[PDB]
Amino acid sequence: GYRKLGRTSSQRKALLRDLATDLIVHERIETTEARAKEIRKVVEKLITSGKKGDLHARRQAAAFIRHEVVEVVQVKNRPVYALQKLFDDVAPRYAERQGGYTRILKKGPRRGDGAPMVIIELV
Amino acid sequence: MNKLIDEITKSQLNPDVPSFRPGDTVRVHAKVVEGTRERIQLFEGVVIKRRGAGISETFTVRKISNGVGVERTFPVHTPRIAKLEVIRRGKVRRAKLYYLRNLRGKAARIKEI
Amino acid sequence: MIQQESRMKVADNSGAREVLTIKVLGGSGRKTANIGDVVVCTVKQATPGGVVKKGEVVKAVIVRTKSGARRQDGSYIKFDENACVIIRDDKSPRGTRIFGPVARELRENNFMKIVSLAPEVL
Amino acid sequence: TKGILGRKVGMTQVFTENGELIPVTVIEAAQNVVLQKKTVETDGYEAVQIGFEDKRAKLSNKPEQGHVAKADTTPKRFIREFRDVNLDEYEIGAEVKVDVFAEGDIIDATGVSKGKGFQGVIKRHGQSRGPMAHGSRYHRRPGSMGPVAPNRVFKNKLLPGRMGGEQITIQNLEIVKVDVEKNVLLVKGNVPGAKKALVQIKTATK
Amino acid sequence: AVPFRRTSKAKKRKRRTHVKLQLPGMNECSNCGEYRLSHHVCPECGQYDGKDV
RNA sequence: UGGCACCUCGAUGUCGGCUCGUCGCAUCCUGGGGCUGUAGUCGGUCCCAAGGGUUGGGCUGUUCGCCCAUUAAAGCGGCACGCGAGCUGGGUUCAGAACGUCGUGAGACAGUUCGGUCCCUAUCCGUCGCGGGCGCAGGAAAUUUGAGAGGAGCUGUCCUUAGUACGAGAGGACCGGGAUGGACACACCGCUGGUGUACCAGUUGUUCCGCCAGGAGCAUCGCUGGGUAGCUAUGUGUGGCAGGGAUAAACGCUGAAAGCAUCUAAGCGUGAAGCCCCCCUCAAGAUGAGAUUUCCCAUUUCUUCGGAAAGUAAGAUCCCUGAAAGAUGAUCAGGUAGAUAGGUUUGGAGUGGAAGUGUAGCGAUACAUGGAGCGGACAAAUACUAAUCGAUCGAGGACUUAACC
Ligand SMILES: [Mg+2]
Ligand SMILES: [Mg+2]
Ligand SMILES: [Mg+2]
Ligand SMILES: [Mg+2]
Ligand SMILES: [Mg+2]
Ligand SMILES: [Mg+2]
Ligand SMILES: [Mg+2]
Ligand SMILES: [Mg+2]
Ligand SMILES: [Mg+2]
Ligand SMILES: [Mg+2]
Ligand SMILES: [Mg+2]
Ligand SMILES: [Mg+2]
Ligand SMILES: [Mg+2]
Ligand SMILES: [Mg+2]
Ligand SMILES: [Mg+2]
Ligand SMILES: [Mg+2]
Ligand SMILES: [Mg+2]
Ligand SMILES: [Mg+2]
Ligand SMILES: [Mg+2]
Ligand SMILES: [Mg+2]
Ligand SMILES: [Mg+2]
Ligand SMILES: [Mg+2]
Ligand SMILES: [Mg+2]
Ligand SMILES: [Mg+2]
Ligand SMILES: [Mg+2]
Ligand SMILES: [Mg+2]
Ligand SMILES: [Mg+2]
Ligand SMILES: [Mg+2]
Ligand SMILES: [Mg+2]
Ligand SMILES: [Zn+2]
Repeated sequence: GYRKLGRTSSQRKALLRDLATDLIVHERIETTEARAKEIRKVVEKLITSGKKGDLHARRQAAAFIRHEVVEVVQVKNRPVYALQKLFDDVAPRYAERQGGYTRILKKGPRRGDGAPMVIIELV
Repeated sequence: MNKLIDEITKSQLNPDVPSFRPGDTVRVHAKVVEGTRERIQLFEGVVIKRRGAGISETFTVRKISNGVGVERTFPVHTPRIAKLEVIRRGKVRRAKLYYLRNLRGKAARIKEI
Repeated sequence: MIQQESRMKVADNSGAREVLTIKVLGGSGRKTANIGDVVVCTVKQATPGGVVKKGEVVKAVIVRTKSGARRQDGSYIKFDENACVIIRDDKSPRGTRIFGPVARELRENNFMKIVSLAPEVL
Repeated sequence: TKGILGRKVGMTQVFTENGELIPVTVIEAAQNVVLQKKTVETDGYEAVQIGFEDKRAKLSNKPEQGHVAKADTTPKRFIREFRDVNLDEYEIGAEVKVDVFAEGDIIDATGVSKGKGFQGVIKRHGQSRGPMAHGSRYHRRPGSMGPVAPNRVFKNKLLPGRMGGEQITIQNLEIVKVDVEKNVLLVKGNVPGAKKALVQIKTATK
Repeated sequence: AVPFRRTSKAKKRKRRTHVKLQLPGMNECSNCGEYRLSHHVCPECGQYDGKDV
């Protein structure tokens, strides 16, 4: 099945959407072990939408990605959003690799509460 | 879902059944046993539901007889059905038609395609 | 599934029009009766001028239920109401005619007179 | 008296000649090999030892593959013994097929039940609840532990604990169809255990 | 729901037989040759599987 | 029902019901018999027998009792009139108020009536489950014997024998055979159903994604109609089958004491749902520590001797991926000698006809592309991502006698 992360079905839905957007924007983040074993599935299912390139696939992924600016370019300074980067930058990278677009590296316990922290990175 | 069960229970699938959806009228020629005789009894009604997969699939037919509604459930691949007819095809928006149980004449009517 | 304190309408010509269940015959701890089972019951509503009067203790048989029976061939039958026919000491009805459809299982319980009078034996 | 070992595959249904519909359980029983024979002059009792599934040589260990090497076979995964069996048959190293049975045979099914964890009294032992209203505060509790005189509670006072995972024998099960080519046995009804569980099929003792 | 008798020193020491904590599963690093946890990134040389991370 | 006043007033909670039972036999049903003013079907009375079983409601706080309807039967008692650190609080036995009666009065009754705070985080033993240690004269991996213990044990109706035996009739069998149920128990999810908060669809209000279109947040999961895996009963499969040995009450054979008689003294034969077996489960810590098959072998330093430590062999673990397992340990499937988990590609149940575009209509809307799109947990392939690298534990087998040595 799937694991509940100490929060109700509404907090859990929001938590997975913030963490999946951060991995797209930053490509390398600090989380806990259980919290990273879960976004390992919602992110790779999101690259697969980016590898389609459809309008149907883009509209389906737009219901999950948060609306935030990755960075601003002067093409005319126009911002670039996370959905644009997923479909134009991140997805074309893995046009040949079938699966496993992420990897997890263990770091060690956290001082405050002893939680096990890991690196999840987008390669 | 299992590939071994699929192959074992394949010689018993019925190739004579037609294609029908929940929402159209059918007539079932069912073999009925008396004390010593074998006859065929006709059941005509609308298809209410259809569930299952493979040899375990069933369907339900509803009619109103003598002012009382009756529902009859059959396996799809049973050998006790002599033959099955599709009389008319109706337009519905559901896969399960349970709303027809609390609903009487001229309001339980089904449209046609 | 009929137990004590369950009401079910009468489906023949006798004076009774609604009946409440008193006891399910068959065993010491039995608590549920279905199609083809005889129950002890009382008359709660009767039509005027009928043979059977209100407040009378009578026996009766179950002819159709909202949760019907399953046949050996893997098929099921269900009705839209719970119905009832008042019977005598033997298996003969106290009325003259039966109303509505009737399950086939009564033919296996030696209720041959009720089967003959039914408009439809489903 | 015969006997094989198999794996619980799943549940389905078949139609008999009368048109009747029955539930069956699918059991796959390939790769059965006789390993050892036990006699009175060496053990004091008579039995036959059977191995069910072969496994990779990595999973096996040195003591195990020296025991199956006497029968000239690959190391096996499940090994069980059958008693009340005629030792005149069952030569060492032979293959046990599903053809030892036939349609209509009455068998016994031995297996290990599905696992339920820490369970309470009214699920584990099928006890009754207290009232859920009328001011009560007694819903799913064990009951009185006993009288006052002994100054103690007797043995066999049923209480919560680990529920499942125990060996069960179901008696007088019929065989509907035997498929030698697929090494499949069809048994009418239920057998204990989850999917992929080992099932011990033996002829009826009564 | 209230202790009938106070607990002696021997009985209080017997119970704490199992309140110890185990030794960490540490390992010698291949690159920098010092202690680290198995299946973990080395905190000193910042390497795992022979590649810097 | 009482008599006494021996423990308890530095507190031994008092009726009825609920949950959970266990014991006695002076036996309610079922089992086996003797006598009968026992024709048959029914009965009365006594003897053996405690294995299982022993109902749902109306009135009352009620135990009790009467009544309704069933049942094979609706047993009598003990366990602080079993059971409130397990439950309730209707009655009793607190403060308010009223009626009848008694008293000048304040008040009272062992009369009635309406309302009235039931506290506690389990230390020791006891009970139900799960682990660690050492032992079992070497170290290991599997398969097992069963000393001992627990579970189960109930019973109705119909057909045939047979309208036979019996009886003037009315009526109506014993013994035997077959079928099918009630209650209870175990297992399981193919079927009928339930649930199914990371599955599909319809819809209301308001805010947001700059706007249209398409979507997202909040409103019990906003509400409504379905539903996968898993878990489940009211659903399905099966069970108490058929028997053996010794007996109880009882009935007999031979047979003397006591020329006859006698079931008894010696010796024999029948004979119960009961005892011991048969059936299911646990079980070698059964310190009495058992048995079979297979694997590793006889290293090196020290001791004055009993002996010690330090690298290992077979084997296992630390650590990591997990579920068919699980509170945590444990069990089980795996760690590149790789399909263990995620991803990917094909499917499946389920839902029901996606977005975009086009056509018809003034418009809501309808139709086509198209069983479309979506699709947690289900199936098969694939090494793409993570199970990398490493470390630790673990033998060299005492003495005596006996068949051969
Ligand atoms: Mg919400
Ligand atoms: Mg379908
Ligand atoms: Mg409550
Ligand atoms: Mg006294
Ligand atoms: Mg005195
Ligand atoms: Mg005191
Ligand atoms: Mg006191
Ligand atoms: Mg006290
Ligand atoms: Mg008192
Ligand atoms: Mg007695
Ligand atoms: Mg008598
Ligand atoms: Mg008491
Ligand atoms: Mg108490
Ligand atoms: Mg007062
Ligand atoms: Mg006065
Ligand atoms: Mg009140
Ligand atoms: Mg407590
Ligand atoms: Mg089901
Ligand atoms: Mg809009
Ligand atoms: Mg929304
Ligand atoms: Mg908001
Ligand atoms: Mg809902
Ligand atoms: Mg719903
Ligand atoms: Mg028996
Ligand atoms: Mg005998
Ligand atoms: Mg041993
Ligand atoms: Mg799985
Ligand atoms: Mg391992
Ligand atoms: Mg995989
Ligand atoms: Zn390092």
